[PDB]
Amino acid sequence: SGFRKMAFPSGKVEGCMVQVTCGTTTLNGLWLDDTVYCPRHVICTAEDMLNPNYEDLLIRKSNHSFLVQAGNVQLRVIGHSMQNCLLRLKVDTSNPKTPKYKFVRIQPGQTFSVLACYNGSPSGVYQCAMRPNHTIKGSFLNGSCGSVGFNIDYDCVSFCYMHHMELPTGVHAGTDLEGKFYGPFVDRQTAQAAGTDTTITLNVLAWLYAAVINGDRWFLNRFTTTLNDFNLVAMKYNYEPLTQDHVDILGPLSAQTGIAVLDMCAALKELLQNGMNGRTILGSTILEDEFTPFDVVRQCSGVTFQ
Amino acid sequence: SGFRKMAFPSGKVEGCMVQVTCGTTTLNGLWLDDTVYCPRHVICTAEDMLNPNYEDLLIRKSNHSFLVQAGNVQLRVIGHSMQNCLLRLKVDTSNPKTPKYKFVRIQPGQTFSVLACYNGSPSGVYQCAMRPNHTIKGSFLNGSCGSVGFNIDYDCVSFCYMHHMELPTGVHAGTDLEGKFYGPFVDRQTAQAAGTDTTITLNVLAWLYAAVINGDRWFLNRFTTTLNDFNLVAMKYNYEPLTQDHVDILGPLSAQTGIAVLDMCAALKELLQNGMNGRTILGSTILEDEFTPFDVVRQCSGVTFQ
Ligand SMILES: *[C@@H](CC(=O)OCC)[C@H](C[C@@H]1CCNC1=O)NC(=O)[C@H](Cc1ccccc1)NC(=O)OCc1ccccc1
Ligand SMILES: *[C@@H](CC(=O)OCC)[C@H](C[C@@H]1CCNC1=O)NC(=O)[C@H](Cc1ccccc1)NC(=O)OCc1ccccc1
Repeated sequence: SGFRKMAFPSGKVEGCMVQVTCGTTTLNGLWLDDTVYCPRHVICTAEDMLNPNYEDLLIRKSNHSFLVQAGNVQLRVIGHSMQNCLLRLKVDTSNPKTPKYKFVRIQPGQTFSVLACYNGSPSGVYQCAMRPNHTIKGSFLNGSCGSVGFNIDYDCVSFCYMHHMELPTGVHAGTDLEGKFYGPFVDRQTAQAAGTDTTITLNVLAWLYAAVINGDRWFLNRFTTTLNDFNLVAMKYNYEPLTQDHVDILGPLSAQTGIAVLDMCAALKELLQNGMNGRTILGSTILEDEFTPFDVVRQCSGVTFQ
Repeated sequence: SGFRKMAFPSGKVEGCMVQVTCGTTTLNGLWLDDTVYCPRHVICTAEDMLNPNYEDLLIRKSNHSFLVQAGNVQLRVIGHSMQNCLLRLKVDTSNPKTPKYKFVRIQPGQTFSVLACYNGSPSGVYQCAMRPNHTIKGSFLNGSCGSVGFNIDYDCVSFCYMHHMELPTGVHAGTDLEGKFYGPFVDRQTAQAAGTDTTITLNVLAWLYAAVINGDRWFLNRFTTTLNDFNLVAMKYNYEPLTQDHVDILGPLSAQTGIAVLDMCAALKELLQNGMNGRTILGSTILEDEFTPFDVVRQCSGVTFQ
């Protein structure tokens, strides 16, 4: 029993973190095989950041412009190239600790583990959802750029995030491991701000199922809803519209609990309209939206506490 | 910016997890140097668990009664001994991945990272507080026993918890790495239940400081309180009495924010009495008590957003 925001074990990622320095700027890099990946803004100074031309800044650098440090060992850079908003630095040594890995672009609403890192040294690990507005509610300070997000499937690490910036609301923006930003953000100084966010309806439903699996049914009701009538309520409460695809995704959880998806939707509608009346669900006084259906199946018992 | 429940990177611990089997019972062990630590209940069957005599059960075992598996490698057991509620199994191989480590008995209110493990294979990591009633609100299923809790200081792992049982309320109980239970619990079947819990006042105060460091002051007020008058309110709301020692511990956070501890106590008193009026603190609608003053200093900027 229990239900916690749970990250993946970080060991396979820790063995990949290095320090990258260009001029007076130091940040984190990701060392896989003989390549080090890092944010291209490592080549910028404070004043470059307003209007940097990365092509022009980079052509002025040699390989020996870059210092890469893995633990106490210096890795010699033997090639470099820009890929979107990242740099790919070729080094003289293949990382002996390279795990089986993939690069994946995660979708909004999906979750991943973040390994916060400073000066090539991992400091902490926590779980994040990719918000509908393409930001994450992370926890990052100066020096954290190049910290990565990932999931682990079997023993394969799926890297999905590299950290680049903080927005005015204190939320975080970054790229996939091909250097493409999540959301409309750019690695320069603009008045850029997070768009309006929405609650991840599919995740809220998954977590209600988690609560039933773990033995709690207080919030259920005798009613059902149509998808469309549910969505009229969702619009009112700034929830994402529910789709048939989301309904299908919830099949396994529905089957394990014996609660039809649209019946669970009716329960959610009532919670939205009436509140929780001083009660909790899985220890929470609010409706949680940062666990996916996958996260629920991963963590909960496969046997419902009936 | 941001503030998350953050675990320590788990890599140094992952390299220590193994599988221990006795008869048909398999659970996790912790392999350090040439010793494997695991819950002594590995030697019990289902029916033993009501009234087990561990001395009598253990004397009936040889070294080859125990199978230890590290990844795909079998470790031969060459000695065994009981220490309180754990077994210490001597093996033929020293763990090459043994980190610098200590065994520590953590105190109530303090936090640690848990590496949930099944069949010797780490599955997830999350942060827990040791509750005043000596339980943790973990997330554990069958097969999770022998999973460990830990903190990391520099590169030294301080192991502080090994998992043994779940109580009727769905919370968790276990031992330190000397095999002594936290709380009055025993590794047998009794009607044992978690005692009444209390909110960790020192942690709530620390987190209010975290909120000010991160830029939010909405909940402060023009008032002060005496320690004793604060404590009359704390009793009413099932909060731990605040002590002068707790006041002293909050010195650094007070200094960084310019808010005297007893002034922060007045703010807390008002929040308890009036509620939060639909507002949030660090994203939370409730008063959070699972971050210590140490956790706040670890994660927050050393510069207050004034
Ligand atoms: C990572 C690099 C860094 O530390 O550079 C020196 C400040 C850093 C992460 C950022 C720092 C505080 N919290 C975070 O998540 N990124 C930046 O500082 C980033 C550089 C950049 C990127 C894209 C566009 C423009 C600039 N700048 C940035 O995030 O600006 C907002 C900010 C900066 C510091 C504190 C709060 C907010
Ligand atoms: C670890 C060992 C195990 O899996 O044994 C087979 C069930 C397990 C952890 C426990 C399982 C569900 N959630 C957990 O945290 N511990 C036990 O099962 C433990 C053995 C024990 C220890 C001390 C005293 C008596 C028995 N028994 C236990 O926790 O009983 C309560 C329980 C068991 C299963 C599900 C829910 C509650």
